[PDB]
Amino acid sequence: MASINLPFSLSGSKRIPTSEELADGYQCGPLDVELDNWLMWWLTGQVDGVIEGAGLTTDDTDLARLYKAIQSMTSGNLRTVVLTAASGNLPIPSDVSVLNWVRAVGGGGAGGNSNTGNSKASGGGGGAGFDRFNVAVTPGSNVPYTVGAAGAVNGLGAGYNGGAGGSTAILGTTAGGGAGGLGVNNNATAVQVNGGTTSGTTPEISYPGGLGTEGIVGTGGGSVLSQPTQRAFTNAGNNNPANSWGGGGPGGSDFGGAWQPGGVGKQGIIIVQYFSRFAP
Amino acid sequence: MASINLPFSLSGSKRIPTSEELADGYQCGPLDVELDNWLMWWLTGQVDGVIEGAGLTTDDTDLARLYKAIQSMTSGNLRTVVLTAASGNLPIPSDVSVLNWVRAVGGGGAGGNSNTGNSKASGGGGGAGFDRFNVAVTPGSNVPYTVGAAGAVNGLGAGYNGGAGGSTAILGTTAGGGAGGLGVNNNATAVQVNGGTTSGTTPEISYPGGLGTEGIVGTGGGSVLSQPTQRAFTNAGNNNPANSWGGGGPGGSDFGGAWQPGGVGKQGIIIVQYFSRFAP
Amino acid sequence: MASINLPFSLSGSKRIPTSEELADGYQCGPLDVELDNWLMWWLTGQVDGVIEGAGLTTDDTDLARLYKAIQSMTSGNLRTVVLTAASGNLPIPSDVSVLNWVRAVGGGGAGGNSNTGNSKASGGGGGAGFDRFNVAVTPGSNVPYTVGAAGAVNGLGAGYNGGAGGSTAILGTTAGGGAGGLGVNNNATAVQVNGGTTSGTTPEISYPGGLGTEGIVGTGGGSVLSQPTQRAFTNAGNNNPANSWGGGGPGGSDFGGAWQPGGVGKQGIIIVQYFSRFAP
Repeated sequence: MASINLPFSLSGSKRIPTSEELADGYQCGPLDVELDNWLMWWLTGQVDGVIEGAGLTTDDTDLARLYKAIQSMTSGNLRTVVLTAASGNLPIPSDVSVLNWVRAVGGGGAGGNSNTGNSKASGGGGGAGFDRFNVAVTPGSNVPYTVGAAGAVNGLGAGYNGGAGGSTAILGTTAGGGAGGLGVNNNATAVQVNGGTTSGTTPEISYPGGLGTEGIVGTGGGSVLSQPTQRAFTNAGNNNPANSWGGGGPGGSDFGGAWQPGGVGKQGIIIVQYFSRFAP
Repeated sequence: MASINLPFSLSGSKRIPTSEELADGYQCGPLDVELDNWLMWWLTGQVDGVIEGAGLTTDDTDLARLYKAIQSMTSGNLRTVVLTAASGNLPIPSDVSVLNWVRAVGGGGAGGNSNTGNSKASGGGGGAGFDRFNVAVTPGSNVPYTVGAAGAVNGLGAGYNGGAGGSTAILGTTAGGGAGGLGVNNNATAVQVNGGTTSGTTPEISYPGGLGTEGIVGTGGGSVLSQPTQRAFTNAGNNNPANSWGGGGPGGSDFGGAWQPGGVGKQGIIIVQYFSRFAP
Repeated sequence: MASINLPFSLSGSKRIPTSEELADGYQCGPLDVELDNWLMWWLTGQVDGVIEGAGLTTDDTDLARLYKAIQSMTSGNLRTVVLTAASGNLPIPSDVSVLNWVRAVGGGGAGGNSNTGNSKASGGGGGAGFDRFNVAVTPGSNVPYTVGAAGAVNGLGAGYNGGAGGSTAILGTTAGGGAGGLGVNNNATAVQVNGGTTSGTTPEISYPGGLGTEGIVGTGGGSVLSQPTQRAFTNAGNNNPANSWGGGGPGGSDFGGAWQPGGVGKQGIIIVQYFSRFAP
């Protein structure tokens, strides 16, 4: 039989080793069951606690138990979580006390709208990202996370600035989403659109999102996961979106009497990691 | 007196303890070494199993063994293996049961070719990439790994498409490589080609490769580790290559009769991390 | 009475059991104090060392100590130290022998200066980076870390080479810094400037810094942390800097007879993680 459930004494009139029991091991008097009972129960109960603390069973014959289940504790049980819903409640398992390598990225911003003239429109900036380590969390439920929504594009026509991306926040740290691009009419160069920032509790490392350009190059800023995206000279509004999460669309271009609606900025995501024995 | 080799019983007439001896302590009657032999053999076997799990010699007087080799089990014994050969196998040591943070990058293609005209060529695409955390791996010999090839250059002459990029695959997940840039004649600008693509089993986090340009800006799309690289305005064919793994070619410009084949993208790599007491 | 001064014997006439005593269990002879002292002392002292080396206090009846305080050794006590001082020493705690994922990035270089003319100045290179995992050090003091100084803009006048940023180096590995931009006069544009490179003890992974353009594109230097930054087309010389550490100035700009000095090169930083009960 594998399972043993082995705290030995289990409330058997136990007794801590007194000062004389610590200056030297035992005494010339009789060896009482009371003290040896604790001297066995404490050791075996902590052994059992380590074994079963990683969702394992204490086998009497294995004698290894995944190297005291430490391999399951350290190497295994690493259950990463990626968050994509607009807003929800992140569950905390019972035994989890620390979240490690929490990464967040603000949503990027869509680019500007360009008409059939001569000058080009601007691309939206990229959202910001940060990493925090050794994040203390309480058992139960985590603070409801919020993510940065994808950069909305106003397809009502050319010359209308793109919508800015949403700002994500979790564990008391807010990642400002990238600002949307600026749409201008002919013979007009838009302004260099600033990207997102990090606000709130200072992260260990912060990545300010790439900021959008005027429109001569028209590249959308990236993020931790996203890279700059370049414009595409097309006459059918192919409007290739941001490459990855947090990036900003390249925006509209201007060539051959065609109007580009503008690039699309991808939303932001939340990454949290923790070692638990339960269902992630 | 460092090495002790201390499992106590080692076939010394062991026995499973009774249910009552787990409910209550030792019976007050005559002692039974048949029981205490197993009771102490189990504990010492667990402890020296922890000691050997990190490849440390069990000691009697040290009483720490670097926190029972746990300090060398979590912080130490961290092995990083960089796979670069296009064909090979990953030797998984015996004491490895789960592989975590399997960083993989695909190789990016090279840029196109432009003749002695006015219009430039498309920059090479970038290879995709992904990260998988806590991958289940059985001890022994792993399924052979495949890393992508570098960005081939069709150095035959101008006006020809660049070489395609090589894809990488490992553990049932494939990170496709970025297609090479298109070759162009004079008085015509290239059309951008998409970058790397994620395929196979769904990774926990994927980094799509930065795609190329039509040619006017002519940046070489980056990757997980590589950032975009612009072209070079030199008539000597300097055409500097991508910065790092997964990058693409900046492409060949077209000014003053320049025969620029463009840059050459390097190949992707696979980075894994596991915990072992053997050599990396 | 939480803490106990827990290791049981403490000079209580300990004698190691013989090899014959290790081959079998308890012998038919009478109970000897010198065996039952050591054979409990080693187990209980190993457990006490594990508990007290994790920064947790021994308890009598807790029976868990937060699962042997291993969570304080796997996830807890995960200490992150980022260095942003210009120069100085990096202290190593008394129990720290290995640092996890030592991350460094080279300093960035600002771009060149542009006068009032059709041509634009060239940008500055970006610092290089490298990650070293499972680096071995000694408890005590470490080599004085040398971060790269931020690349200051060269405001000496029109067409002057930009200021270069320092290179970073720590623990036998030196990452090249981002060279400054090249300053040229109107009706003329310089050539690309190379970025930093990884030198010293070749790490597991190296991030070569993003190099600037000839000047037509004028993108900022890139790095693993800092994204390339574009130039500002403004009449007041807004000189947008690099977003994060290691980036480079996008170089001097000009349109319609403007004088823009160009962006400023950001500095390099050092990131390390180690495990220790001592707060950083």
